[PDB]
Amino acid sequence: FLGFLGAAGSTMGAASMTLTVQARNLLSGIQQHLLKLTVWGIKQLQARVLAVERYLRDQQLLGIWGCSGKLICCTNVPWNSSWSNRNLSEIWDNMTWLQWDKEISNYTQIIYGLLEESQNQQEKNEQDLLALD
Amino acid sequence: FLGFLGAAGSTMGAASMTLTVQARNLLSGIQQHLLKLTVWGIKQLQARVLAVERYLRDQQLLGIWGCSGKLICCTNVPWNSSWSNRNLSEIWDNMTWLQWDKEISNYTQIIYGLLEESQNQQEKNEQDLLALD
Amino acid sequence: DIQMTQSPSTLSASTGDTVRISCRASQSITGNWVAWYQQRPGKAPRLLIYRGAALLGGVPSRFRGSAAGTDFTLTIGNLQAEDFGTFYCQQYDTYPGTFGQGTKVEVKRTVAAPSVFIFPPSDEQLKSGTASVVCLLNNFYPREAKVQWKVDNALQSGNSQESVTEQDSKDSTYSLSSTLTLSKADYEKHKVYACEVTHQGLSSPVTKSFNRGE
Amino acid sequence: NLWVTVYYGVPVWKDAETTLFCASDAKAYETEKHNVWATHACVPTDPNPQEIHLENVTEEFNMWKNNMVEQMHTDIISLWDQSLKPCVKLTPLCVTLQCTNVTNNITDDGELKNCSFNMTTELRDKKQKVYSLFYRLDVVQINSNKEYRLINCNTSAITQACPKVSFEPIPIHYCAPAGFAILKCKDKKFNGTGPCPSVSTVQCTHGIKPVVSTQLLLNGSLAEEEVMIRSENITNNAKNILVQFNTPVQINCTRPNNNTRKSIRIGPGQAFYATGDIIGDIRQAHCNVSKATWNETLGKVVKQLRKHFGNNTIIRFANSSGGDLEVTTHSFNCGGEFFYCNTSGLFNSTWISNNDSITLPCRIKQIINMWQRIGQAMYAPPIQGVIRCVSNITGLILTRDGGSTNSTTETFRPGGGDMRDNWRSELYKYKVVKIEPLGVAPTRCKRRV
Amino acid sequence: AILKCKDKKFNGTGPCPSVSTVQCTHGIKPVVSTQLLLNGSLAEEEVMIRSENITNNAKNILVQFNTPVQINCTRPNNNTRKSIRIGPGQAFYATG
Amino acid sequence: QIHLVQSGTEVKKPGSSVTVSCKAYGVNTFGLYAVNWVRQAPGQSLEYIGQIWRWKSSASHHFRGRVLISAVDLTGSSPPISSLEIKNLTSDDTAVYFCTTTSTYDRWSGLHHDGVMAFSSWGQGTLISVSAASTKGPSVFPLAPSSTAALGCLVKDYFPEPVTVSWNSGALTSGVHTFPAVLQSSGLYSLSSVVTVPSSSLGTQTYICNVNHKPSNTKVDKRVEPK
Ligand SMILES: *[C@@H]1O[C@H](CO)[C@@H](O[C@@H]2O[C@H](CO)[C@@H](O[C@@H]3O[C@H](CO[C@H]4O[C@H](CO[C@H]5O[C@H](CO)[C@@H](O)[C@H](O)[C@@H]5O)[C@@H](O)[C@H](O)[C@@H]4O)[C@@H](O)[C@H](O[C@H]4O[C@H](CO)[C@@H](O)[C@H](O)[C@@H]4O[C@H]4O[C@H](CO)[C@@H](O)[C@H](O)[C@@H]4O)[C@@H]3O)[C@H](O)[C@H]2NC(C)=O)[C@H](O)[C@H]1NC(C)=O
Ligand SMILES: *[C@@H]1O[C@H](CO)[C@@H](O[C@@H]2O[C@H](CO)[C@@H](O[C@@H]3O[C@H](CO[C@H]4O[C@H](CO)[C@@H](O)[C@H](O)[C@@H]4O)[C@@H](O)[C@H](O[C@H]4O[C@H](CO)[C@@H](O)[C@H](O)[C@@H]4O)[C@@H]3O)[C@H](O)[C@H]2NC(C)=O)[C@H](O)[C@H]1NC(C)=O
Ligand SMILES: *[C@@H]1O[C@H](CO)[C@@H](O[C@@H]2O[C@H](CO)[C@@H](O[C@@H]3O[C@H](CO[C@H]4O[C@H](CO)[C@@H](O)[C@H](O[C@H]5O[C@H](CO)[C@@H](O)[C@H](O)[C@@H]5O)[C@@H]4O)[C@@H](O)[C@H](O)[C@@H]3O)[C@H](O)[C@H]2NC(C)=O)[C@H](O)[C@H]1NC(C)=O
Ligand SMILES: *[C@@H]1O[C@H](CO)[C@@H](O[C@@H]2O[C@H](CO)[C@@H](O[C@@H]3O[C@H](CO)[C@@H](O)[C@H](O[C@H]4O[C@H](CO)[C@@H](O)[C@H](O)[C@@H]4O)[C@@H]3O)[C@H](O)[C@H]2NC(C)=O)[C@H](O)[C@H]1NC(C)=O
Ligand SMILES: *[C@@H]1O[C@H](CO)[C@@H](O[C@@H]2O[C@H](CO)[C@@H](O[C@@H]3O[C@H](CO[C@H]4O[C@H](CO)[C@@H](O)[C@H](O)[C@@H]4O)[C@@H](O)[C@H](O)[C@@H]3O)[C@H](O)[C@H]2NC(C)=O)[C@H](O)[C@H]1NC(C)=O
Ligand SMILES: *[C@@H]1O[C@H](CO)[C@@H](O[C@@H]2O[C@H](CO)[C@@H](O[C@@H]3O[C@H](CO[C@H]4O[C@H](CO)[C@@H](O)[C@H](O)[C@@H]4O)[C@@H](O)[C@H](O)[C@@H]3O)[C@H](O)[C@H]2NC(C)=O)[C@H](O)[C@H]1NC(C)=O
Ligand SMILES: *[C@@H]1O[C@H](CO)[C@@H](O[C@@H]2O[C@H](CO)[C@@H](O[C@@H]3O[C@H](CO)[C@@H](O)[C@H](O)[C@@H]3O)[C@H](O)[C@H]2NC(C)=O)[C@H](O)[C@H]1NC(C)=O
Ligand SMILES: *[C@@H]1O[C@H](CO)[C@@H](O[C@@H]2O[C@H](CO)[C@@H](O)[C@H](O)[C@H]2NC(C)=O)[C@H](O)[C@H]1NC(C)=O
Ligand SMILES: *[C@@H]1O[C@H](CO)[C@@H](O[C@@H]2O[C@H](CO)[C@@H](O)[C@H](O)[C@H]2NC(C)=O)[C@H](O)[C@H]1NC(C)=O
Ligand SMILES: *[C@@H]1O[C@H](CO)[C@@H](O[C@@H]2O[C@H](CO)[C@@H](O)[C@H](O)[C@H]2NC(C)=O)[C@H](O)[C@H]1NC(C)=O
Ligand SMILES: *[C@@H]1O[C@H](CO)[C@@H](O[C@@H]2O[C@H](CO)[C@@H](O)[C@H](O)[C@H]2NC(C)=O)[C@H](O)[C@H]1NC(C)=O
Ligand SMILES: *[C@@H]1O[C@H](CO)[C@@H](O[C@@H]2O[C@H](CO)[C@@H](O)[C@H](O)[C@H]2NC(C)=O)[C@H](O)[C@H]1NC(C)=O
Ligand SMILES: *[C@@H]1O[C@H](CO)[C@@H](O[C@@H]2O[C@H](CO)[C@@H](O)[C@H](O)[C@H]2NC(C)=O)[C@H](O)[C@H]1NC(C)=O
Ligand SMILES: *[C@@H]1O[C@H](CO)[C@@H](O)[C@H](O)[C@H]1NC(C)=O
Ligand SMILES: *[C@@H]1O[C@H](CO)[C@@H](O)[C@H](O)[C@H]1NC(C)=O
Ligand SMILES: *[C@@H]1O[C@H](CO)[C@@H](O)[C@H](O)[C@H]1NC(C)=O
Ligand SMILES: *[C@@H]1O[C@H](CO)[C@@H](O)[C@H](O)[C@H]1NC(C)=O
Ligand SMILES: *[C@@H]1O[C@H](CO)[C@@H](O)[C@H](O)[C@H]1NC(C)=O
Repeated sequence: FLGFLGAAGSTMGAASMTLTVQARNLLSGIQQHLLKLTVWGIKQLQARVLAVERYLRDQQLLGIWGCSGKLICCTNVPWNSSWSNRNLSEIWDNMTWLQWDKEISNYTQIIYGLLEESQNQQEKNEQDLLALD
Repeated sequence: FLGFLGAAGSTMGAASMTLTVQARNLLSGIQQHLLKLTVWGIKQLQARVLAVERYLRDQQLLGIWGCSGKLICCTNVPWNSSWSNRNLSEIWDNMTWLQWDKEISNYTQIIYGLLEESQNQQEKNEQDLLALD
Repeated sequence: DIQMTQSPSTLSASTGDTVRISCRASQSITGNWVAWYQQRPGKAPRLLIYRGAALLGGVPSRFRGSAAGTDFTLTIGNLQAEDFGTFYCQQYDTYPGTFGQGTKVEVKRTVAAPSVFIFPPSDEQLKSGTASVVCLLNNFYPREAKVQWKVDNALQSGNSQESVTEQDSKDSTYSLSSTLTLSKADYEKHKVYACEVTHQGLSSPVTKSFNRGE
Repeated sequence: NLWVTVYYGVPVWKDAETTLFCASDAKAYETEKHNVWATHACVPTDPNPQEIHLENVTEEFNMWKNNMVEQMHTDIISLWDQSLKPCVKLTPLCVTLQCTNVTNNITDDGELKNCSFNMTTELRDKKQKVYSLFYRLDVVQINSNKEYRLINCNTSAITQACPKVSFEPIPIHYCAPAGFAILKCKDKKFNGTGPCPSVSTVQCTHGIKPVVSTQLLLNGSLAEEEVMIRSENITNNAKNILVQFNTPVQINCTRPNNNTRKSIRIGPGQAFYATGDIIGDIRQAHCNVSKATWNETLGKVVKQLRKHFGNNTIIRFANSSGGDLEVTTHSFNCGGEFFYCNTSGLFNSTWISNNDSITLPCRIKQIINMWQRIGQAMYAPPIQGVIRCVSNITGLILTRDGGSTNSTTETFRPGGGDMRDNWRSELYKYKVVKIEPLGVAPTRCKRRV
Repeated sequence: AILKCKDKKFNGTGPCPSVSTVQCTHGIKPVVSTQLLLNGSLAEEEVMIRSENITNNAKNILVQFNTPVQINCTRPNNNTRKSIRIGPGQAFYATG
Repeated sequence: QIHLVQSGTEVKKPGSSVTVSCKAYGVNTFGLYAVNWVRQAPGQSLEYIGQIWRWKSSASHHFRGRVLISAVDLTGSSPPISSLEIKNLTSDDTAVYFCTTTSTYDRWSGLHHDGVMAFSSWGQGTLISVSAASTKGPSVFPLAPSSTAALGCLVKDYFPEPVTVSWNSGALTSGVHTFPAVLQSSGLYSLSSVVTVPSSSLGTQTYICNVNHKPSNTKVDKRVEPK
């Protein structure tokens, strides 16, 4: 297997044919008569709350989107070539995360804005109007 | 923009072309060495638990339905004209929430019952039988 | 290699002004891998801005940069005395990192006519076997000025050299030295030596001269 | 042509900070001892330390930037506080004392003061004169026969440990909250800084003991092929030097005095277990290290010195210069008693170009206010019997003195007192990351209508 | 959500057209003062007359200030700080 | 704090080699900082020579194989140091050479882009002069006034740079313009230093310039009597 993060030193083609094993990792963790004054489980269950709330902000994204699961999803959102100018060989053959992550931070801003705009505009509205027959 | 609840003094047409900005509002909120006896975060994180559990009863609805997101959704559930007798001009032009909410409390009861009945009857069963080929 | 073409080469401004220096690349730099540097004469450059909009810790807020496609612009509002100097844009998108030609930022001053002086060669210099003629231009603005040497009323080129001070902090004027060098035997043969100066501050070319002997 | 596509679960990670959690073995809870010292409400250890080696990962590291050295430091001393709260307090004990020098043997001749004193008892209306034998380190005199109270009786309150708990450092795996990960530098030689190709990810750590020792390492992890030279700034002289052992060093620290305990009633519900009779003779605590293994240790260490600091110089050893008793001694528990060993003979050597155990005197002290959190001193109730604890030495903590010459000689001296070098020496090569699963790739694929 | 009545004159009761929503409030001080207000919020154009039941006499009257009022409350006595030992760990800082 | 101190100025003849040192004080290690060597030709733009990052030496194609850039980590005796060695000097190599330190611990810094980076720390500078000429004291000649007027000194045929010029042992500082050096066809340096003073004070006060050249250890005092 690849196990956990086994697609690390790879390219997003060979990584993209994987990573549901990596995706199924939010919870893997899961004596009350001695003196009953504990401190550990407060912060431990607190961390369980923080991890679940993190995953539900993630499901807030994976909910309100055009990408309700859809473990990976294609779009109808276009691409300006002024944004990047590489080839599918140049990325899918060898370019995987780093400055790719910096660019998709720029279009985390811009393109997540385009997820909101593409979602609002006519992914639902024209769906209603064509649905209303 | 309209911001938060900017479609308040509107009609459900112009409101209905909005409100994903209103919909993305469940979490917007997000010093341990002084004496380490706190009381605030117990009730604060308690309120985070109550708000998340509220939203997951909401996703219990938005899950088990014919309206898995589908941010807004049309149906196959009919309408008795004995229930209400207005026009799409009379509602979509000027009638937005109040006694509309009282009527859809009556058909919160009746019509949420029809969501359960319409969901059970042949939205899945006939889908299985036509699916079984 | 990336070719960084900087612009303008020289600009004049005053304190409190808002000034903009542009820098174009041969290719388009998407990642915004461009830095800006300030270098006062003699001392080492300072890194002011990296990656376009990023200010380095300690650089004043009035320095801000903008990056779109191939063009890049460094903007200095509320120009301060400490800000005057030379500025360089540097790309680091492709190996190797390349800098621009640079942009000089001079002080504004009212245009100033140059004080012209001519100096014949020292008699002691003649006993060494060489003769040097110097024409002095002092306290003038702006820095664009041309000197030619006229010996026996004939043009002379290829043997004159020039040296220029940096702008005076107090008056915002410049000063220039034109040194004309030639052999000892030729000097005695030439009849007369003249310096004609063409500058904006002078209504017509000012010529100051001397004949051998005084 | 082009559109975009959205991907989930992509290998994108940055660093972050959080609180980890423990993983104790369930075998130690069979010896629960009414909260066996560390483990009270811990997580059972996952028996599968899932370690996935990660190819093509070269991350710059530092063991001096980000850890729960401070956080778990405060967690361990907070456990110390939570132990000190419900157990026996010693508040009416600040009573003047009538003490005499002991007379059994000469190995302590002194230091054992037969201290009689007035006291009350259960019946608030009642009194109780008593005598007990105390080591010189728990008391101090005050200025007929000399009187002696207690050094904390003008500074801080005193509690003794409730005798049900243990004092054992427990092998506890430290696991990460999910959505995060722990990484590992699996090389042979790693001074704590720089990159690392040998990258593996583990959900947890290995089983890690809360060891309390100054100037050395006991029962810690062992180094690879060479003893390492780990520090932060060897150009600085204020930094300590961590030398993890290739080969562990045997030591036999003994309390060779069989003793007795006197439980005296200060109650109701209160009581104090004082020192009974020393059954037998009078000896001192001491430890034994074989001289040849010590010589090979010093030789291998000084070879690493001429690998790391210079190549050709003089390396001469002096002891600790002075200061606190915990600073001057390798200071550490032996089961329930805290040996403060005179490590003066172990720092007497000189290195320029090229069957016996070594026995050093050790001292025991009970009234302790460790980590200098002044306001609460801890008292150790006495233990009967000859105590023999077999520990094995697992590293070094040393100081670089001021040079002040032209590389003539180098005098290196003991140090410590922070315990954060024990934290970092037992907690390097591990790190905490946050995980980002979201990816967006533009291509020419398009959804339908 | 938290709502806000952004009018000028508002005695605390009645409707309000000037409605804004805020996620939070402004920065609010736990002020301990009787009979007045110190460092509180300031009113609009007029000082308001705020109460619940002015027909009742048991109700108090809240008058928020258009204009704040300067005051110079001084403890004009330089004093000494003593510390006597009641311990261990206890002690009492008495008046010097 | 981190600065960076480089070796002293060196004069070298064509075809020779040279190694410039750079002590990095304040730098914790070259595992968390990268070293870039850049030269600036006289009155010119800057040019990348090479770097050393992750203990990997490298050089630009123009300087590729002609230069060797080594560095050594921190020691208890001395801070970490990098060295720039340049073989087979030519006159086109006469330039100032700079040390560069940029933190490399964070991947997202935006200071560095996969080894190609901007330059966060800089050094004083090392003047590397390459010329076939040898050291030579300056011949100083007077620029005499004649006919407010101006006078000066002519410092000629000195190598290498620099020369310092002062007037009346520092007494006269106002109106003093010492022009930068020009390099002659003879591969020698030469400049002039002039003064503007009221002509009315030409016969009253005496004017002397003080030239000092430490490379040749030469110091001349020339009287500028008017003609
Ligand atoms: C670095 O690591 C090394 C390796 O871990 C450390 O070396 C350890 O050092 C410990 C002290 O520092 C020492 O701890 C003592 O262990 C004793 C043995 O306990 C075990 O066995 C007993 C009973 O078995 C005995 O008899 C059988 C049969 O003959 C033999 O086979 C055994 O070997 C034993 O001789 C079990 O009950 C235990 O559960 C263990 O399995 C303990 O006896 C001792 O605890 C005693 O004192 C405690 C404090 O008073 C008390 O709470 C506890 O109940 C014990 O009391 C004994 O005596 C009283 C007398 O009144 C009696 O009432 C009790 O019934 C009981 O007999 C310590 O726990 C470790 O043994 C030693 N080795 C190992 C492998 O861990 C080293 O210290 C460490 N370095 C540092 C700095 O820590
Ligand atoms: C593509 O995307 C990357 C990241 O998405 C963008 O790079 C960002 O560029 C912006 C430009 O403004 C950077 O913003 C500035 O960052 C400076 C560095 O921040 C560090 O230090 C500060 C101060 O200690 C810390 O607070 C911070 O956490 C960092 O450690 C800041 O110093 C700047 O803040 C200063 O000015 C602001 C002005 O509003 C003041 O309010 C502040 O008080 C302060 O004085 C400023 O935040 C940003 O950091 C860059 N991010 C990264 C990761 O590099 C690219 O620009 C973007 N390109 C395009 C085309 O989209
Ligand atoms: C009793 O004291 C209070 C407190 O001063 C007086 O109430 C008024 O308070 C408001 C703010 O609550 C002040 O009005 C405006 O304040 C704006 C906020 O400015 C603060 O924060 C700015 C950003 O950090 C900062 O620049 C600014 O500094 C300004 O005031 C400083 C002194 O407080 C001064 O040192 C600075 O130079 C600068 O002037 C503030 O910290 C601000 O942006 C507006 O310009 C404006 O100041 C009022 O000035 C206060 N006064 C009045 C008369 O309204 C209250 O009135 C006092 N009552 C009496 C009777 O004295
Ligand atoms: C902490 O540990 C790291 C890893 O052990 C260690 O970094 C190592 O430093 C040495 C030297 O500082 C590096 O060795 C280099 O190897 C290359 C490849 O052959 C050589 O070209 C280098 O030679 C240069 O430096 C020599 C030093 O005398 C010069 O003589 C020579 O002219 C060149 O300048 C050099 O030998 C080694 O690669 C690194 N390893 C890593 C992973 O970086 C670091 O020094 C340790 N720090 C402390 C304080 O212990
Ligand atoms: C690790 O410990 C090292 C010391 O053991 C620390 O090195 C010191 O770092 C500081 C700044 O962090 C430097 O201070 C600067 O020094 C430079 C260079 O000037 C030096 O040399 C001149 C000429 O002889 C001398 O006059 C100065 O006093 C300096 O000795 C100055 O330009 C700066 O203004 C500033 O003073 C120390 O010089 C430097 N000392 C040594 C011996 O390296 C190092 O910082 C520590 N690392 C960390 C992370 O703390
Ligand atoms: C750590 O090292 C310490 C120093 O080596 C050890 O101390 C030793 O402890 C033992 C007991 O454990 C003592 O042995 C005693 O020796 C005296 C004298 O015996 C000698 O003379 C008699 C009579 O002629 C003869 O029979 C013996 O063989 C000896 O020649 C005896 O009277 C006692 O009964 C007892 O045997 C050692 O004296 C003492 N010192 C030394 C230098 O050996 C300590 O035990 C070590 N601890 C561990 C855990 O290793
Ligand atoms: C001090 O004690 C520790 C713990 O005993 C020694 O560390 C090493 O521990 C491992 C794991 O327990 C031992 O490996 C195996 O131990 C089992 C059971 O003891 C045994 O059946 C196997 O044959 C194997 O020995 C290992 O022996 C032990 N020693 C070494 C050298 O790796 C530590 O070494 C001790 N130090 C000294 C100086 O005695
Ligand atoms: C780690 O990266 C290296 C490349 O840097 C990968 O090595 C390649 O492996 C494939 C398959 O074996 C070969 O076809 C290539 O020729 C190799 N290239 C090089 C430069 O070695 C390596 O596979 C990566 N590791 C993993 C687990 O994917
Ligand atoms: C608030 O409600 C008023 C009506 O009560 C809206 O006013 C209407 O605005 C539209 C667009 O400007 C006009 O065509 C109508 O003629 C207006 N009607 C009246 C009666 O004034 C107003 O737009 C609402 N505001 C918001 C934000 O919804
Ligand atoms: C520390 O003490 C242990 C015993 O407590 C010693 O171990 C013995 O060593 C001898 C050889 O010297 C062996 O024959 C025995 O079998 C060992 N016994 C046990 C129980 O381990 C050890 O040598 C002592 N080490 C030092 C440095 O004193
Ligand atoms: C370090 O070792 C020396 C030698 O053992 C210690 O004791 C000194 O011994 C000489 C012997 O005459 C005395 O003159 C000194 O006064 C002693 N020093 C002190 C401070 O008393 C020294 O104590 C040792 N240091 C430690 C911490 O043990
Ligand atoms: C190291 O310790 C030895 C003793 O363990 C010291 O050597 C003694 O030195 C004194 C004079 O200083 C002599 O009178 C003794 O005869 C020596 N004894 C032995 C056994 O050699 C030595 O001085 C110590 N060295 C240091 C630096 O402390
Ligand atoms: C301390 O020594 C005493 C005596 O040497 C040991 O206690 C004796 O134990 C035996 C049984 O083993 C009893 O029969 C005796 O009555 C005891 N005598 C005394 C005086 O107590 C004792 O075991 C040693 N202490 C410990 C804790 O082991
Ligand atoms: C990409 O195209 C859109 C539409 O023309 C435009 O608004 C945007 O500015 C372009 N991107 C950039 C970086 O200019
Ligand atoms: C609407 O029609 C259904 C079927 O006739 C009937 O059961 C229901 O009661 C009607 N609604 C009302 C309000 O009567
Ligand atoms: C023991 O006590 C006596 C009486 O005070 C004293 O004279 C003697 O010095 C003491 N011995 C020691 C070692 O303190
Ligand atoms: C260590 O042993 C060697 C012989 O193997 C000896 O030469 C050396 O002096 C010894 N060192 C010490 C400090 O005893
Ligand atoms: C030290 O010198 C010795 C003998 O020349 C040599 O074997 C060794 O490799 C050198 N070590 C270093 C670090 O230079």
